[PDB]
Amino acid sequence: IETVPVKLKPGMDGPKVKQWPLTEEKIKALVEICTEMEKEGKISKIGPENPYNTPVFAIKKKDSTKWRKLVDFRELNKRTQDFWGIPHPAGLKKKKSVTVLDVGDAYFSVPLDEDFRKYTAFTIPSINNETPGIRYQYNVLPQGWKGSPAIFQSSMTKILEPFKKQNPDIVIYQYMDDLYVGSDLEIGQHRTKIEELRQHLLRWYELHPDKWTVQPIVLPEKDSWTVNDIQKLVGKLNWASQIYPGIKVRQLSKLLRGTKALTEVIPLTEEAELELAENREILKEPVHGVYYDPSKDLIAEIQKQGQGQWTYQIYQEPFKNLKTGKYARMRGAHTNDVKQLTEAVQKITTESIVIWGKTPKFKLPIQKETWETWWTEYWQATWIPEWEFVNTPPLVKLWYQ
Amino acid sequence: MVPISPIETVPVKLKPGMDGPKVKQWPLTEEKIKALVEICTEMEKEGKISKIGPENPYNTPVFAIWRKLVDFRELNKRTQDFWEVQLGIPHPAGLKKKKSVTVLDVGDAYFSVPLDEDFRKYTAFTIPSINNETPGIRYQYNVLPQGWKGSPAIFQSSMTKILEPFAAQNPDIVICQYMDDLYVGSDLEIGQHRTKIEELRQHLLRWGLTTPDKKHQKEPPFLWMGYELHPDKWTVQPIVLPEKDSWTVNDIQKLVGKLNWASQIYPGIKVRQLSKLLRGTKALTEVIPLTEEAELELAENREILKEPVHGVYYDPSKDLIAEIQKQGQGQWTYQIYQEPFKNLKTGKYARMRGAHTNDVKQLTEAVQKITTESIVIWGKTPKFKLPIQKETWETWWTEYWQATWIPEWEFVNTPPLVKLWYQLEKEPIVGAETFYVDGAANRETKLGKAGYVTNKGRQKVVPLTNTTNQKTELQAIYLALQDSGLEVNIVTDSQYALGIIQAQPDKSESELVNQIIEQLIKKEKVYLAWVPAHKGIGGNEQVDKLV
Ligand SMILES: *CC(=O)N(C)c1cc(Oc2ccccc2OCCn2ccc(=O)[nH]c2=O)c(C)c2cc(C#N)ccc12
Repeated sequence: IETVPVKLKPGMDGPKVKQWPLTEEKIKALVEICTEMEKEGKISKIGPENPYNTPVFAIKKKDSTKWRKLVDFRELNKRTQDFWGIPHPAGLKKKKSVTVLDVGDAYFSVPLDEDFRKYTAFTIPSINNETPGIRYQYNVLPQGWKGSPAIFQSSMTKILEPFKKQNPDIVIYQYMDDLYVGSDLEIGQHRTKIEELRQHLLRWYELHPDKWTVQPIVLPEKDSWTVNDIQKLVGKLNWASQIYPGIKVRQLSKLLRGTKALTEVIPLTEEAELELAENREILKEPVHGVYYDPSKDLIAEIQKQGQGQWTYQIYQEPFKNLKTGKYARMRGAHTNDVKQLTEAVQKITTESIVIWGKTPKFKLPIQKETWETWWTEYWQATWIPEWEFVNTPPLVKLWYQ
Repeated sequence: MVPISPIETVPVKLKPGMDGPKVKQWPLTEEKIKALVEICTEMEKEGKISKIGPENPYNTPVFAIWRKLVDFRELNKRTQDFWEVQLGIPHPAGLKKKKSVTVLDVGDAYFSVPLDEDFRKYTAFTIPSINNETPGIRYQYNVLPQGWKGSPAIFQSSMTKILEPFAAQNPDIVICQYMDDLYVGSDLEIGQHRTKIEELRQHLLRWGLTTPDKKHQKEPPFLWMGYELHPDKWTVQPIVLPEKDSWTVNDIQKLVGKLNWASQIYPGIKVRQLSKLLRGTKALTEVIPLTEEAELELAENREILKEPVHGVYYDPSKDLIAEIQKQGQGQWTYQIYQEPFKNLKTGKYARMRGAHTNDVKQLTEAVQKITTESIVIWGKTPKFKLPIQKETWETWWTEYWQATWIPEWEFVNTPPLVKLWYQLEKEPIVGAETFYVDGAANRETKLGKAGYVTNKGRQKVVPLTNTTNQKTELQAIYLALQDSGLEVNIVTDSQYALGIIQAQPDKSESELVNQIIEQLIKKEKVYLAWVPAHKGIGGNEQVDKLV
């Protein structure tokens, strides 16, 4: 009911990001949505004296046919002054179950600072560039802007005070327009508790981190090794020696002495079995000196393994993985690589939000033009992370398979 | 007098920390001074400007060419940024045919849009006195001056706000603003159309804006931005390729400009060689001889541009189709249409700069470009016709290490067909000879060696001059492909060669890579395995090639 003064970082002007082309149905959807928002005072039309712009598009969330308006506030978010903070709940990732709730509508009840509104300007584009577009700016806290959860944090504490006083065993975290509620109850009790919390918030996504663990490096167990099997084993052990110090391959490379056929069976000497067993024991231990630094970026690498399987690693320093995983879920994307990749990016970003409370920087195995052409067609999340593109096939792919 | 509705003024500011202009007025001739005095007296009588006192410290130079021309370049440098009047040029193929298209001249409204009063003081200018024996006449603008940075955007936004209720209450017509002209199209009967035109003239007159009753100057065919717009079709303005005994750089840039411009409706335009002659020149007057490939390409262009071709307008009730053909040397051409033999538009795509490539990647990129262009012009993705088999694409994207996707498409049998030229095995081949390859080079003398040893006792080492490590590794793989049967296993330690081959190129800048590709095409089965170097893996002989 009272505006809090907000401004940008020193020396930085507002965002001026080109609006990318939209299909006709997304444009019409945005016209309906923005007309309804203008009737509710949430947004207002602006004149040509506003030079700033932030891209907008439209999506369709899970289990819903209604269109939703998505604003890409990444540039404004990095150009907005730092707000201050709350330490990340390290116990949220340890909880048995976590549920994500969209609390974005609550931001629209708090007005936005007068002098800052011009920086939230966005454009509904026109087909064939016939008009300069329908221009709007926000009058309330917009969804996707980092200042919205920071400004609303006091009100959110006031609303969640009775529930947090009633259940001290439930962990509550907030990130952007999402509320993460972790507990250890049964799925039915968890759903009834989620309905209890949503009806609690009304009058004012099943996720199980316990079923997730870090993935160790495994070596094959065979009774007969071919030359090719041993060559691949030596390669993988040599790659793992960059992570684990004491990895030793000379006794296994001894067996490859001579120019033999790739399919020829080679029996393992006793020294080679001992070396391989020592390597297994070394791989069973965690990596030495692995810590998280909140001042550094999180980097996520994804590899396409084929047959709908994807691998990923989150790290800050090379060979110091903070998280590894394998997303093989099949959900209506059996014939679309890009949809699978987009879903994997969203899942990895969610896990990174749960663990560290921020989003990672992705390295995507895809050409820039394909990704930038198609990723908004399958995006369902409120936030958007940063990404770069790798054009050279990494050799380590099969070593994560 | 009927009361005129006031036009809402746009608040304008200067750039932060800057101040208004203060430019010295040029001395003018007595004749020019008298002319500017008459013109400015008439304009003051009309209300465009107003006289000001000596308190205004700002000044903008004024000229006469009479005609008054104020040079606002300094005030433009000091004026805030505005939202663009346009985010792009409309394309004729996106226009929807109309029974009637009328043109209204709203130029007289340009001077009827008021200027923000707090900003008027920055538009001050001075008419010099005769013999400079009296103080010059001081004026300031009350409306949007021609040449000022914010006049087009404020004028367009004001006109849009004025036209919004008329366009809303008349959804059966189409109103388009372009500079100082309005275009009103409709499928209504000609009488009803002219009627609603009169209604628009009245609605505009309620703000005091005057549309001329005079028969307009613009009429079919509309000539606009190098385009001809007809009632039922569109094309580019006539493209004439000049006959030149010798061609300079600006003649080749004019020719590649005419060909790029003509390529949006004339199918099959190629610009590879002619634009290849402009490589790293940076000399506008330099004369460059024509290669024979440029002559054949230019002859094909003259054959394509011999008689006029037209495009049709967009009909949203029909499907949108885009067909692609490969032209060779990284060139691709495409046609977008809704009815066969009646193109909406055409175009081309040239492969990006790269060391290695294949046809499938280029077809993919072309599909992405056509998709983006089509969403711009028509707001939807077209159905594609591609010269590639379904099984080919499925094999490619299922085995490709990158994620890739092409939207809805169907196979069209139009050679040359995009195909996969080789496919490496997933497992070692039983019964095939195993070639352990290696190569090495000296960094100073550039002397190297490349070779292989096989499980059957076959061996080869070749000495090389003026080579590198990477070159010797590729050369080793090439030698293994040369001297092996139709099925072969190949063991290397070169992460570089594996990085190249795993990208699956069918063409390269390096002749050695192209030779390796030609060898791979001839084989039946090739399995490429990688091992770490210097790890004592026997067979992999670093010493044989470092001698
Ligand atoms: C307004 C605008 O942005 N442009 C690019 C523009 C459009 C024109 O055509 C037009 C205006 C209003 C409604 C419909 C159409 O075109 C539909 C197709 N069509 C074109 C020509 C015709 O005779 N009949 C048709 O059905 C025109 C004509 C322009 C002309 C000029 C000029 N000079 C500039 C811009 C436009």
